Amino acid sequence: PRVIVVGAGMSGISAAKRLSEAGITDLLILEATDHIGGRMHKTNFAGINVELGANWVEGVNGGKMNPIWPIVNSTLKLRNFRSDFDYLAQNVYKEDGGVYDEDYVQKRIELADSVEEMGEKLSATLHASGRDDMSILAMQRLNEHQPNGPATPVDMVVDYYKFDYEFAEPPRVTSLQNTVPLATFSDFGDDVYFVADQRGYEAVVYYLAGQYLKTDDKSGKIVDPRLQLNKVVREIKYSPGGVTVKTEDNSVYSADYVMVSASLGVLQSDLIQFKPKLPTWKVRAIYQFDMAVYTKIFLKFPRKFWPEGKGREFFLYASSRRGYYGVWQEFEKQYPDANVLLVTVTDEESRRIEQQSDEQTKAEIMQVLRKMFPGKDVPDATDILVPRWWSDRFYKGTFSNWPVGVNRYEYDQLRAPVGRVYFTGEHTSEHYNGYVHGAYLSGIDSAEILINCAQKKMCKYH
Amino acid sequence: PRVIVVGAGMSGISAAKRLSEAGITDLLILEATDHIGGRMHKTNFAGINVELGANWVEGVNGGKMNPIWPIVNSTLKLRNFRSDFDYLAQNVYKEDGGVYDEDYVQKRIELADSVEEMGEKLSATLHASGRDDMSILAMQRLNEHQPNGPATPVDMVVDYYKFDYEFAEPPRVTSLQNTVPLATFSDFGDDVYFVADQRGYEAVVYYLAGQYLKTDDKSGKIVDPRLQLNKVVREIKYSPGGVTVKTEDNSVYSADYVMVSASLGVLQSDLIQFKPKLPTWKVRAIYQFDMAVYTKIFLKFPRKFWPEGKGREFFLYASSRRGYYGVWQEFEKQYPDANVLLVTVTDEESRRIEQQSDEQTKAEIMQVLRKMFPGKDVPDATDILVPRWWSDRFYKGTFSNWPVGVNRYEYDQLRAPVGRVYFTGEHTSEHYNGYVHGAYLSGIDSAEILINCAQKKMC
Ligand SMILES: [C][N][C][C][C][N][C][C][C][N][C][C][C]([O])N1=C2C(=O)[N]C(=O)N=C2N([C][C]([O])[C]([O])[C]([O])[C]OP([O])(=O)OP([O])(=O)O[C][C]2O[C](N3[C]=NC4=C3N=[C]N=C4[N])[C]([O])[C]2[O])C2=[C]C([C])=C([C])[C]=C21
Ligand SMILES: [C][N][C][C][C][N][C][C][C][N][C][C][C]([O])N1=C2C(=O)[N]C(=O)N=C2N([C][C]([O])[C]([O])[C]([O])[C]OP([O])(=O)OP([O])(=O)O[C][C]2O[C](N3[C]=NC4=C3N=[C]N=C4[N])[C]([O])[C]2[O])C2=[C]C([C])=C([C])[C]=C21
Ligand SMILES: *[C@@H]1O[C@H](CO)[C@@H](O[C@@H]2O[C@H](CO)[C@@H](O)[C@H](O)[C@H]2NC(C)=O)[C@H](O)[C@H]1NC(C)=O
Ligand SMILES: *[C@@H]1O[C@H](CO)[C@@H](O)[C@H](O)[C@H]1NC(C)=O
Repeated sequence: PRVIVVGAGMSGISAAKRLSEAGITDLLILEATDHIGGRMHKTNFAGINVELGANWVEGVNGGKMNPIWPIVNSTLKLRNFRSDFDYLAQNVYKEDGGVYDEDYVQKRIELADSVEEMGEKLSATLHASGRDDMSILAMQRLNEHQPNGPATPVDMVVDYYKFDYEFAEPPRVTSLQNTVPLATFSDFGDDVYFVADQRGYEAVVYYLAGQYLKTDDKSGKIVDPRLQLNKVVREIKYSPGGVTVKTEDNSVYSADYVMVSASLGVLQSDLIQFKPKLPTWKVRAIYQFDMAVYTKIFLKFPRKFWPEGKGREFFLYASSRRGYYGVWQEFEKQYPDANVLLVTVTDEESRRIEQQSDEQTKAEIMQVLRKMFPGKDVPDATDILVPRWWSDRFYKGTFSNWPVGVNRYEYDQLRAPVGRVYFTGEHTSEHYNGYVHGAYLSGIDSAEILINCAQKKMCKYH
Repeated sequence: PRVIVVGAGMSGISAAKRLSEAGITDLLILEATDHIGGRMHKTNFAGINVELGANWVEGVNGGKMNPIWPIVNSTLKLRNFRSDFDYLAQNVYKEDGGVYDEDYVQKRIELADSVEEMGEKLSATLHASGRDDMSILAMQRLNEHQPNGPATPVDMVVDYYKFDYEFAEPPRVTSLQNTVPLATFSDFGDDVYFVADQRGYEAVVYYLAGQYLKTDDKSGKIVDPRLQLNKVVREIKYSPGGVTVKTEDNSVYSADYVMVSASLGVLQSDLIQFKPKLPTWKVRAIYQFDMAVYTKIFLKFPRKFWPEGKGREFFLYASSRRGYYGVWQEFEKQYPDANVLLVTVTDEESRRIEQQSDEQTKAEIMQVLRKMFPGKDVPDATDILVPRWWSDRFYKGTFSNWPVGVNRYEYDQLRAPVGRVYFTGEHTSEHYNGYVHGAYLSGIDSAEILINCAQKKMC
């Protein structure tokens, strides 16, 4: 059976790997860009390679082994460091200078955590259909008895750090039932390890690919003709007997099946035209789910002016404006020679910032930095890097987020195949949507569904 | 039966009135503040009275008569004016100076309206249980095929003026099924009339109260002992046999029933302790619904520097920061020669702003207006009024908003009685939550439910 796999990110490479494993080796993997890895992708910044996309193996040291972890920590030995959030309370900056009192912040953090813990008990009881779901925010109100959620500068940046920094949209839009507690952590463990290796976290994808695609003996570059880069799929026609796929350079390919691994943002954008058009139930499922954006703004400075030391890796800025340049990280461990800082924004701020110059963004950030460090002589960043994933037509965002309003059945419709067209990718991961491991496992699952129909002539889905 | 009514806003007054008409006259209305009217409340600013709360009669000229209308326009003849939004396309300002090309903006507005129209069609086809509901934003993504809703400054301010300015929260949190289309406009008509009368929109409430409460023959002041101001209920105990209500000043009253008209934000706050605690289902329905905040920032200037004339009443500021001081209104008709502007903000901006000084807010607003009218010498406002409804313990917000996730059944639970504890108010309105006519009809509906149960034992 010939299978065309659209996209060579983690899930498309993972899906193809599993099909190969089932002996389905007549494969054609069409990747839009000139490389594989998708959302796991590094870039040079300031003399070092930093990750524009995924940066952590999240969910480590728990009861089950996160399948990505061994690859990273053992097989490839990708350099990495466990992130420690224990010292956050000593690192929350006032809008107008200096940090707040540690004990005061610690109390606010413990309050926020206990609300979430009560949230997990409610969640366990909600009807499985997802019909009684509510936003994380509704749960926060319920639990603290207030007509609003965190609303002071400190509580809002703690809230932003707890939720938005993980999910990339606010609690008020996020599904309680599907995120608190979160399976990644319940299953795999609470820790997260930040990868900081010149080869890039994407080395994981190259590794998996090389397990079934031919590579050059001296360079180890993949040379298998089954992988074709710079091929942007723009049309998929499918019928009872087969499928035909066309790329922008006009190539046309045929197969028994197609496995689509493009992001939910790409599916929301209409880059790929389906013929016939996908069914309405499928179209609605696609638009109802959220594709979030998480912008990692790196900055390079001619000298250090922030704290380094125990518990200094992560720090927050308590702006009176929610989500305004709030979550900071310094790299004394990851990039010691560097002088780099990383401030993370998402959602509304991400869209605003992608739409303006990097210089304008640098200037807003320098204003924030000077306020945080009024006692220092804060030099201007000599370099800044603003990833623009939402604007990139091959991604249209960074990762899915389960919103209040998408029920269990609607989420199944988002993954469901349509004739010979199958879907895979992080947004199709039943319990790990939004993660590299979620992409990895979604690839195997989608492939298996396809294997069933193709090899076991079991084609009915659900 | 003796009934205690908590609060003398529109719904309390209205419910007490319906009870009275049913013969239930042994009433005790306990109001926290020193006056009746609640969310319909005026104040003097720059020598004129402007409305801190509700300002329009929304839904006029349609298939059915909005009950508030005749009272406003025929009974009391409060001075008012139809708002016309037709010229908006000529009044949308760029973040850094001047207005956008009118034809361009007019097309963005039509696109927005067309998307909403399609949402209305979609909405009509959603299962009644609410299982297919989605946010207005999800409908926008679906209808235009994008991974996001309005996202350029101009599209965002139009989006804000179309939804947040009505609902006080963004489309991404709002239930499509329960807001588009909106009953208030579908039933009562598309027009809205801005009330600008010195007696205040609140006159409507005073007139209602006066139909059954006693007032001084000279004064005209309500002097009925059944109305007690400055009574802040802090505790309501109930049993199968009656209820007891305690006030912050230590009074204690007893009755057969209690009708709670305090806002949803009040109920979400714990200012009133129920003993025993309300059931879990009630409490959940309460915290699930949203209590939105809409802040009307009035400003006074030594002279005008903004446009006046046909279509100039309403204008937008398209900041690249969504919802930042974006919706403006000038009062050439309402308050001639006063030199007052009104900029409206809600939700996140309302809470941030209520937490900072008026002076800080004034300064932010002056930077904006200077950006909007670079060609002018813009004087600093001489006076500013920043209402703080969210911060006010007796309101905790301005009006409810229906969030995605809540279905009709959970909404209905919000209105349900608990034993002898009845509830009324805008958040209990079957089809008009969030409005004055909604508080009005809610009072009558809640009262009739109590009447049937108490008097016919048909609960
Ligand atoms: C408990 N405690 C905790 C603390 C907290 N922390 C915080 C931090 C976290 N945050 C969140 C997250 C982030 O960071 N990131 C990440 C990480 O880190 N980790 C993980 O896991 N993850 C993440 N993410 C996500 C990821 O990356 C994803 O999911 C994946 O990767 C996905 O994959 P898939 O599904 O496969 O997809 P992609 O990659 O996209 O692929 C696809 C492909 O396809 C292609 N195309 C398109 N279209 C087309 C094509 N071809 C052809 N034709 C056509 N048409 C493309 O190109 C590709 O390749 C993340 C992400 C991101 C981005 C970021 C920024 C971040 C993150
Ligand atoms: C188509 N075209 C259209 C265009 C659009 N434009 C935009 C405009 C609109 N916006 C939105 C709305 C607003 O404006 N507003 C209004 C108006 O105008 N109108 C209407 O209708 N409405 C409105 N609003 C709402 C109203 O006001 C409400 O709903 C009502 O009033 C409510 O009533 P009720 O329910 O009865 O409530 P209140 O008043 O609150 O009352 C209660 C009472 O109680 C008391 N308390 C409390 N706590 C307590 C007590 N007592 C005793 N004890 C205790 N503990 C209080 O004090 C009271 O009196 C509105 C509103 C507002 C606020 C604003 C600002 C605005 C608005
Ligand atoms: C990540 O990988 C390292 C690499 O081995 C692990 O550290 C080794 O663990 C084995 C297990 O006992 C020891 O015999 C080695 O002495 C350890 N090596 C070093 C350099 O300490 C490590 O535990 C892994 N971390 C996680 C979280 O799995
Ligand atoms: C409002 O009242 C005036 C007073 O008679 C009347 O002329 C006018 O047509 C009324 N407008 C509406 C919308 O009823």
